[PDB]
Amino acid sequence: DIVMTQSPLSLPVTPGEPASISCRSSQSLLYSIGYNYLDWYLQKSGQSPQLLIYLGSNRASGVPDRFSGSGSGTDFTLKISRVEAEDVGFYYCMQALQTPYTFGQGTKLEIKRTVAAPSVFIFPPSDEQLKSGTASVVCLLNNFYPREAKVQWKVDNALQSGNSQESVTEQDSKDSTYSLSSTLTLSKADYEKHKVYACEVTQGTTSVTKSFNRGE
Amino acid sequence: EVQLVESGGGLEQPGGSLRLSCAGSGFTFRDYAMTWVRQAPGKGLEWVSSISGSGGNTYYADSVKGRFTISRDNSKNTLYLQMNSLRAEDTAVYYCAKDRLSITIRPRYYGLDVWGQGTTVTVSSASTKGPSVFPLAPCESTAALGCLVKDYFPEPVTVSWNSGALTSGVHTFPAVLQSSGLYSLSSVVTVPSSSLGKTYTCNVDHKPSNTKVDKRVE
Repeated sequence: DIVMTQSPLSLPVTPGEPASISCRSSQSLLYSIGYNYLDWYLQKSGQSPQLLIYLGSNRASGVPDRFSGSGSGTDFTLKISRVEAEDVGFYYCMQALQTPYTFGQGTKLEIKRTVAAPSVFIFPPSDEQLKSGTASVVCLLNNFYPREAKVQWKVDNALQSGNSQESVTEQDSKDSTYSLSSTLTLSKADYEKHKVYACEVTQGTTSVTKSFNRGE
Repeated sequence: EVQLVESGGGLEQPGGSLRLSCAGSGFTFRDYAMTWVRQAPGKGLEWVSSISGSGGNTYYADSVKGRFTISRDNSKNTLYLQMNSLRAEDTAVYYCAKDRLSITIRPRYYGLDVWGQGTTVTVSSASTKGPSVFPLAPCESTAALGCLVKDYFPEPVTVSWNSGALTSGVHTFPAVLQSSGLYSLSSVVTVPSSSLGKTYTCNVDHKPSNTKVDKRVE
């Protein structure tokens, strides 16, 4: 099988600046003059892959002028002349010279924007869930940058660990921010034994705590 | 518009079977070679199989040989992948893709120009579990609302808001795998607080359990 290797694997870029992704094949992809059987694909978060470049250098339908492909034989390059927010996602090269078609590992294009503070929201467990004997308390961190932020759960001012899980969205195609959701899981009995539920969000010099009282 | 619509994914036991479909519209189906590509959870893209325009030639990844069969019904504009002797390694989103134009003796390649939306195959001995959908509501001028989609198996769950009419400011988060082996996911939206007294409904689809839940968030 033909092996495809991409470099780099992660690419952080400031909007407006150029980006370059290398793809190298283990065997020549030049079938004949002008026919390098090498494609480039973008996969945006939660979407199907989409064609950018085919046969080494040809822009596909609807692909902006900012995208170009070059190279021959074993060495290929995708260039984005000016990176825009909507370019965020994973970039894959693929050879179509021989079966099996083979892909590069993927390059994650990240967008380097200004620091944005999250909008923080806390949600109590629903009355409906409490009937099942479990309480999920949810904290939302909305539209922040950079990715690095810490959630600290507090129950009657006592620090919590090992009873929460969180996940983070991929970079937003419009504003280049992340969002985070954290769930604190307690038994109904433990939940009803305490009053103040607090989610503390730390980002650099700022900590923001949103809270609720169970009785209220 | 040239479009590919997929179906047939689900949860199966090891050694089980499943058939995937990929229906084409807005183009002459028989004029094009067709291709299956898969993506394992958190992984890259892997080629599975290709078929010529007529169906006369078929091509397979070594790991699926003797197990998978690619076929097509050109009168029905449909590409198939018969998946027998299913293995845990087959767990993936499966995409179909439009391949080389095949109305000349030698086909002409223009990339994999159109892709289907994907269909998910999960291979596990674990039973399916439908989700329990709970409201996320506060206990300011902008309010957040949401739904917590708890204790389901397997992935995936899709969430829309107001039957797809509400899209701006929607964040549907990656699921977490709980210690129970069940997934939990949240979906949120930010709305004006002034009009809370407007209806907001999350629409939660879980294909493997044949379950759709609509939850009005008060």
